[PDB]
Amino acid sequence: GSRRYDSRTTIFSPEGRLYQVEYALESISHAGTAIGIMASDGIVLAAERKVTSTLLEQDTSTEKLYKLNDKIAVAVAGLTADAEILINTARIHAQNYLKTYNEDIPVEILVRRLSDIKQGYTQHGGLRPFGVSFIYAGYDDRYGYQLYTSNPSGNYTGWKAISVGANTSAAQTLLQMDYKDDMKVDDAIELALKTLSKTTDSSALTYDRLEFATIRKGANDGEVYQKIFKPQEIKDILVKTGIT
Amino acid sequence: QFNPYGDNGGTILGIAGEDFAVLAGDTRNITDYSINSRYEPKVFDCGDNIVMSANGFAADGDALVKRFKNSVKWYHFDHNDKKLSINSAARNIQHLLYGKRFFPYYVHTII
Amino acid sequence: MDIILGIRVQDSVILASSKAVTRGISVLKDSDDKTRQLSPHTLMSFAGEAGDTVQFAEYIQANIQLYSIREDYELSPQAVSSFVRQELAKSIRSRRPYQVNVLIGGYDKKKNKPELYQIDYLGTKVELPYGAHGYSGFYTFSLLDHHYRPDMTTEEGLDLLKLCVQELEKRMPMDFKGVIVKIVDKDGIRQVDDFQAQ
Amino acid sequence: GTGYDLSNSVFSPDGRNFQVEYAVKAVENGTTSIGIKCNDGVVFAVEKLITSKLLVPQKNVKIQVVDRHIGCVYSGLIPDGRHLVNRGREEAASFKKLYKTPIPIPAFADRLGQYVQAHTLYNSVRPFGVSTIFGGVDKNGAHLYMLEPSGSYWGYKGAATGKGRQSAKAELEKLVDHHPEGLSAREAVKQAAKIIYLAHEDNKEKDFELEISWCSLSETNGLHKFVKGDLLQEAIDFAQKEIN
Amino acid sequence: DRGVSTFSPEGRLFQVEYSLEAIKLGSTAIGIATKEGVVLGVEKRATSPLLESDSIEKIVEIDRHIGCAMSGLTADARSMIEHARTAAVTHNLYYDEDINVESLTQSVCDLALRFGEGASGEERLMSRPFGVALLIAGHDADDGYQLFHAEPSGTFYRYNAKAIGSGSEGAQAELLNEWHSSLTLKEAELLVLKILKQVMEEKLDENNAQLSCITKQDGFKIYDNEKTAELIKELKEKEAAE
Amino acid sequence: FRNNYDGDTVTFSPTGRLFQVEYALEAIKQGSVTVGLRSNTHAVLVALKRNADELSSYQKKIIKCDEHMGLSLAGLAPDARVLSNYLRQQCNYSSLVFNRKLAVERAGHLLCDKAQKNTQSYGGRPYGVGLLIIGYDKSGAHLLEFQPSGNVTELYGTAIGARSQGAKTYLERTLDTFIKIDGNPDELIKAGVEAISQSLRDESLTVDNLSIAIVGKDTPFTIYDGEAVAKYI
Amino acid sequence: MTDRYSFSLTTFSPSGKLGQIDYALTAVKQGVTSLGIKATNGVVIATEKKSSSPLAMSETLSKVSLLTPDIGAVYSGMGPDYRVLVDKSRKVAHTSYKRIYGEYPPTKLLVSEVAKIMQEATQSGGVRPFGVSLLIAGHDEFNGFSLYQVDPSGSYFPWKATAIGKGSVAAKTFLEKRWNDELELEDAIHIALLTLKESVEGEFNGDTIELAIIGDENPDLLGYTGIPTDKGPRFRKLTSQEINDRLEAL
Amino acid sequence: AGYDRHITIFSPEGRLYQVEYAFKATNQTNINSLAVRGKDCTVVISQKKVPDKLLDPTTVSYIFCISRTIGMVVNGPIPDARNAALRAKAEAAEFRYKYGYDMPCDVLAKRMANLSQIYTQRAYMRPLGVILTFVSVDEELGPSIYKTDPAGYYVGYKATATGPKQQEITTNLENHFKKSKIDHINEESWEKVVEFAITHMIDALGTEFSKNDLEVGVATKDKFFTLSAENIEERLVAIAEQD
Amino acid sequence: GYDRALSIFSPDGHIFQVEYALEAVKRGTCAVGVKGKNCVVLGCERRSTLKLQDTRITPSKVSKIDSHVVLSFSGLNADSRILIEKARVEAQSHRLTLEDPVTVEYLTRYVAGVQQRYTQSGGVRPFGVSTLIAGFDPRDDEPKLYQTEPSGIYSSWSAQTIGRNSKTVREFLEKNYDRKEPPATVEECVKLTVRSLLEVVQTGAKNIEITVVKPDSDIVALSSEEINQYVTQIEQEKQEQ
Repeated sequence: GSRRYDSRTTIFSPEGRLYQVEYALESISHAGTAIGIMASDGIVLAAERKVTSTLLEQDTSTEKLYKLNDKIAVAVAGLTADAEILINTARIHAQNYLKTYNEDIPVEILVRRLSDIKQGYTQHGGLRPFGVSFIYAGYDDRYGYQLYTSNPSGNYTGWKAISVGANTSAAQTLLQMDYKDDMKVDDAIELALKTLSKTTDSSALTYDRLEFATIRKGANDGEVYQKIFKPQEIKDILVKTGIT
Repeated sequence: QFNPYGDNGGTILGIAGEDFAVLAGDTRNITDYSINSRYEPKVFDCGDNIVMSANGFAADGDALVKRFKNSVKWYHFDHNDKKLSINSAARNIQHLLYGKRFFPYYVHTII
Repeated sequence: MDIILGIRVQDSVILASSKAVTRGISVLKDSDDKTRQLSPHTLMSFAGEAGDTVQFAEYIQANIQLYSIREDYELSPQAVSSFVRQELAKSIRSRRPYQVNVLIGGYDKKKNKPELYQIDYLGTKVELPYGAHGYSGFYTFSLLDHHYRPDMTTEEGLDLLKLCVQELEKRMPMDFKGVIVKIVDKDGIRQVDDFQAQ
Repeated sequence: GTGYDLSNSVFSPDGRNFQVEYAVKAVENGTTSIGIKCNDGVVFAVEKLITSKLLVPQKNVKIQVVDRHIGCVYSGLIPDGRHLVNRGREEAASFKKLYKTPIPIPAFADRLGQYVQAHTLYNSVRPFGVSTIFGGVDKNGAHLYMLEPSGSYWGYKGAATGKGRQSAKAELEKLVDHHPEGLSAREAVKQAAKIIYLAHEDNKEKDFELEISWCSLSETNGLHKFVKGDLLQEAIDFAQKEIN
Repeated sequence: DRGVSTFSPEGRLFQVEYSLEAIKLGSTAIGIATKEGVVLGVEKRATSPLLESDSIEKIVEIDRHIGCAMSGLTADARSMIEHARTAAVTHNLYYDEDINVESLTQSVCDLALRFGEGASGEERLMSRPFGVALLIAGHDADDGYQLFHAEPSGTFYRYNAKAIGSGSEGAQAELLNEWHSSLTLKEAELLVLKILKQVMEEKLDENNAQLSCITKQDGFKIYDNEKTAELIKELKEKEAAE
Repeated sequence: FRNNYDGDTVTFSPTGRLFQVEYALEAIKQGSVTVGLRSNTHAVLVALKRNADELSSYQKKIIKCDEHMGLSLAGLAPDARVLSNYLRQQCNYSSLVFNRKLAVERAGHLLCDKAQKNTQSYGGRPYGVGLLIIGYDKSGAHLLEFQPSGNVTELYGTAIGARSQGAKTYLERTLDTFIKIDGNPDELIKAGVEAISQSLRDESLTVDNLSIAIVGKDTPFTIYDGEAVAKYI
Repeated sequence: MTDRYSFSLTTFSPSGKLGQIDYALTAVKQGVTSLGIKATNGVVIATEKKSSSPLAMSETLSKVSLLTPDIGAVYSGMGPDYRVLVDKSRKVAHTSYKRIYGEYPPTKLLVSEVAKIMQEATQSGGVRPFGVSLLIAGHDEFNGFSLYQVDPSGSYFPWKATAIGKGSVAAKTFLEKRWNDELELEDAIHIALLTLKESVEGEFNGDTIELAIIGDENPDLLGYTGIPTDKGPRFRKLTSQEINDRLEAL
Repeated sequence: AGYDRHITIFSPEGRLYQVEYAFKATNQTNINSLAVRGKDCTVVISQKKVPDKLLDPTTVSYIFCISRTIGMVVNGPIPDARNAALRAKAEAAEFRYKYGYDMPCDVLAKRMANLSQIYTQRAYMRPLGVILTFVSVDEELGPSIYKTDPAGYYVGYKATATGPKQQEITTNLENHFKKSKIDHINEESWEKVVEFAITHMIDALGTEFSKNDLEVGVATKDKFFTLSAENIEERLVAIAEQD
Repeated sequence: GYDRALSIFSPDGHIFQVEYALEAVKRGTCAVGVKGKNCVVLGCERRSTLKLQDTRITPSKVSKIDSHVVLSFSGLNADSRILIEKARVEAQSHRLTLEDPVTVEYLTRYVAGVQQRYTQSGGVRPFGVSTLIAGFDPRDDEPKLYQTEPSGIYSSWSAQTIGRNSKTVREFLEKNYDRKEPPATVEECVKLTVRSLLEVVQTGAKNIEITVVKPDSDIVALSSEEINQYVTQIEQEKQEQ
């Protein structure tokens, strides 16, 4: 029969752990580091591009920062292709919500739905889980700025500052060291770059190896704006923050 | 257009005595103004001391009586040859008929 | 059809709905409350096809209460009305459509303003100062067009409705057996037990 | 490595399908049966081992008819044989229903062929545990066929399978040489009864019952019929006589 | 691995046999059938003193004339009870009468072998056999009082008395010597109470054990604690009497 | 060896064997003995009912499939229920649609085919029960032996179950004798009981332990248990 | 029957590797070299026609395929896998885009579609990942020219120039030396020919080499006239002759 | 782990053993075949070997008439060959019904190759242990030979050979074309092309053939047919009067 | 399509997947519940493997299934969500058809059923979760506390705990909870609860959350201070000796 070749991707270990989830997490741990920092006036998403070449087109590239809504975005750590599958369904769920209630979807509701999808691949179906971890940066009129994280297990949590991917241990310790509740978006942007800068497995931290995004409520307006920095924009902020 | 129903005439009568009961019926089967048969039994012995007749549209009457007899057979198979009481047959027949509530057996049945 | 009326004043929404339930030749009940509370600050009145009417109302009520529990939050009146419109807009193209018309009166605690939504069985939604379904609008809209003011007090709104009901009781052929009136404001939903002679 | 013989549709390093080969073993372990093509028909005969006196004689018929002009006999797992005939019957009814004319032997052979071959395509099914000799008369002649568990089949002059296939094949080859002009239905029936008696030596331990059937344009009108009474006994004798 | 409906070289279904092992680990349950009714008793066996014993329901009603006791993975018995209650009620709706105890039992046993990953016979969607055995007891006009033992194998046996669960080999031996064709309902009660006491790890009292019966006159009844406590006392006295 | 080829029915062993089927056949051997024999007017089934405890009942081993057909089982009772129920329907179908009683030979063919499907596909399992079918149809009295392998055979008599070999040798000897017990049921039955006792060892056939069934010329398939079999002990 | 393989054939190992993706990539490594170079006014993709026999007709086998009139693809790895990926790509360009918006999809989106098809063969039940890496070149009004690589995992990335397969490491290095952001299409073609020469063992000519470009519109390749807005495909496969002419200026 | 050799999933080397072993199966029949293109015809030769004396020689063939115009010769076990033939005939018929014209040889080839590619990717389907050589005189392409294997690969050939001694035939043919400098047999009659085919078959295999040792198929404008033992004998006689 | 029997019997009569499901529960943060004379209190401990969380938004351990019933758990968080959603849906359905909210036992029997079902259905693993469900039946003032586990088994408790070190805290409760005189006060009940958690939480003002459920949908969660105050008064009881 077929049973012979079934890996059984959804069983418990004698210790009560989920093999595939643990292995997927192990996979994620080798992915480019992504960081999320929540400030009083905004949110920052920063990510290190794993592997790069002189010939890689960076102007037309995006492998870690994706817009889900006009008020929600995510940073990806893991299999890009798996991420895109989830990203797309997330984009649809947001629209369904909007059409149903004529209100943008609350950040947690969208995060919970995506995590629930992940949880599924964990309990039934016999399929491998998605080798992906997300850092969600969004805003809604009930909780304002929010920062979430979800991993292969389908579990999610809220943060003031957090990281996913490689060297999270080191990154977390550094963030837990310099983060302060009254921080400002600009302070946060600097903290993010500094943190990545000290955790990079690479020589130096150049602009061609970074993706940056911020969700701020531009004072001169009254609405929420998402800014996915352009190569030159990252290059700029890199010099200013004193990393040249 | 096609009419799934027909009328074969006939009249049946059931009278319950104190310790007996009779179920009678003429033996004439018709179609419009023609006689199909002067002798076509319409009242049947269904076992377990139960007699039944489903009058009206003969094709429907036959189907029903046939389905009921088969019900008695399986009642025995499924309940250690227990005898099907007349009241139990009656309830059973109700379900047989109601099963076709939206495409009825065009008959007036009496047991 | 039954009388379904609604008016949005300064700080509340008022819904008036006939109490009679007529089946054929007889008036079976004269104390029918054609309303369902969808949430502490949202009320929905309805009129239409015999069984569909309550089945729809209770179905919507169940869904809103479920959302409230899941999110530990109360959806805005506008959000609730869009959900209801979509449900009706689906139904209209289904095997057997819900023949139900509704008025949704809610007090938005975030905006601190009352809101009245009119939605027919086709999923046709509109927001208004006052509205109705059926023939009700035919007898009352000329009165509302005249005496309505955005700054009316709840008491003024009740007086205007009373006038509307009187016109209905004079010119309408059917005896709808009066109306049950309910107020929806910042403090919730309450019923005016005294309109039989206010 | 190994284990190539545990699942049905698996190719071994030498390109074989071991499960099909093991099926063949079940076939060789079965009663011997044969088929002889004559000048205007075909004859089928089989060995029926009499396990005990308790077996009602002549009752457990093994030869089966398909449509009205085809005979089928087989060696191996009897149930598998019936299964294959039931299919052949649906296959024949389908063909007649659509084309009006009864199914030609070649066409029929392939219907059985594709079905048997089908059971060597997946590991969710087991190959057929029988070799089947079948045939009949059609629009242009008589036809004899033998079908292996692999789905392989060819047209034959004579054919045999089961315990004593070698003896039978040997005898059949003689006939072929000593009768280039063609045997007659009448003769084939006797010849067949003999071949079976002879081939019974490879199982001379248990007593047996002979069964023959034929389909001759002149003897049966092109319809398949069982050899009974006088014609049967006459053939029994012809064999019993030449066995000494 | 190996199919869940595979035969052992001895001609047994592994899953069914392993199922019987789980049943051995369950709490004890005993049934005694007399011409005056059938008694059904069970060992509550709470796992902690903080557990409210009365919430342990190992004896349930199927219909007014049928009750049943379970032993083993008790959670697996909920759908069995549900199917049973539905079969009995359904039978009544279709025939305006009570379903025979044996019929009810056969229906429950029909679920038994409906397990597998795609067994060619119908649509047996259930990954494994039930891990609980049941004692079905009741009364009907054709065969009077009856006690049946329904196993995850699908077979069911009628017994005059029967014990299932951890202390079954022992308790059954006892029942063998204690049962006779003229036992009274009261004798049966005391008898069930006594055997439970012998095989139970804990000292039997009205909180860790429960009795019930079914009589033609009053149907299936679960004895409240007060009622059983007295029967306990009555047993202690008759034993100390010799 | 075996261990690598007996995991499921869809696998042939290197010698061309189907172990799962053989293991199923083993469940029959572990089953209580039952006998079947017929003359030209009747067919009889004699079965030894087995009990669990002395507080338990002796499980029924004879099932009626129609007024002219029935069988005895040896092995997994549930499987007998499934197969006999299929036979009840087939008989029933024959009556309702063609107003024809189903030929015992045809019933044998249908059973063979039903059992075969569970020996060539993944996921299922072979039936683990043996059956002896008797019946009186348009060609007289009949007795059939059904094996889970799908092999069905017509005989004058036979036996299956534990120690069945005793009764079988007895019948193979008594053949010329009982085959002529026409017009006398009691004689055929006694002959059957004599064959079955040829497989005893443990105890002796008692009243609530013996089970008999007969069908014939003017006899609708009927079962005798207890008091009704006393006149044969 | 019935595919009973409803579970994944690609799962995570303790180290976190996805075995089958890895193995698929290894199959790609053994494949013939193929490359793509983006110029300021076009893109070129090329590979070697490794004829498996001189009796074979290398023209009847195209390693460079047109997906849309402005997008082409080439690969390295398992040819049969590529062939079906191309059928699916051409079709998805229609079903998921042209039949909706009345226009062909932009390069990145079609690439995104292909990538999805590949990602699914990495997680769906009963299948193995595709044993290929594609290089897709195209042009669209709002993005201009672009070049993408799609791997067995479904991942894709934009390139200025790159190579895949057998001698990809060396070839990528040679490309890094010759590439600049002021290259004209002819220059890219020339660089492409040079890079491919290092990878070819035997004959090197227009019959053993397969090359196509994404450049200006070819109104002569439209097939009709009358619609001012329809100017022709930007995709064009070079002819054996066109290649040799450029090989002399090698 | 070691099961990467039972189903069609990649091995650590990125190989598909099952597809490789399926290739092994193609030589199981120990038969060799070859195809050449004429000026306006296509010929396919294939050894015919009937060992058993009890077989009806007329029913032993590895050449099939797929459509009025397409011919196909198979190298591999007959049951898998007949599976391919049935499918090819059905595909050929359906194509005509849906698209209004006869399915081209190369298109049928691609179609069958794609089907093969799938058994290569889906675990529940095993590859067929055969190599299919399709021939015809396409209305657009002229004489055509397209061959497919268990890997799902296919391509057009000027001429080709398949079987155990495939290599010897191939090099023989290669040499001839290196000499002639053209990609077909410049002969106007298919009879002579068939003769060329057999001649080189003999040279390369170093064997003589009787009329029952061969099997021949010819494709011409609007028709594909196989020769009879006698049509063949006439062919053998002609080549004899040259050597 | 996937229907592999993941939960099956082993030779000794065990179902390892259900057994390992329990092991996941032992690994979860501790949860406790104790019923007073007129209330029920639910306590949960807060892990500290990582601290820098946003408590406002991070999902809480106690969930309301309806206005009169709550559910807490120990085990896989992602798994608990599935059970909670189904429970909430079933609560509304019950109100819609029976025109009365669910009793606590009914809601419990429902969740347990879902759990049992996932132990004998093909293609799915059991829930790595155990739950404590508490509240008051409609129009009833008698407190209710139930517990469910992966197998699908459930029962009511005077007090119970689940999760890591639940062994420890259960002992505390077994020799600190008198059925004769249950915490006759919301206060003394919450205290006994905090005390039992302190036996394992090891000084965790922000690592201990409590929720108080009273009759008629009166449910409220305490704030750090309110709890922290209980802790303080408790550490003194010790030192004052």
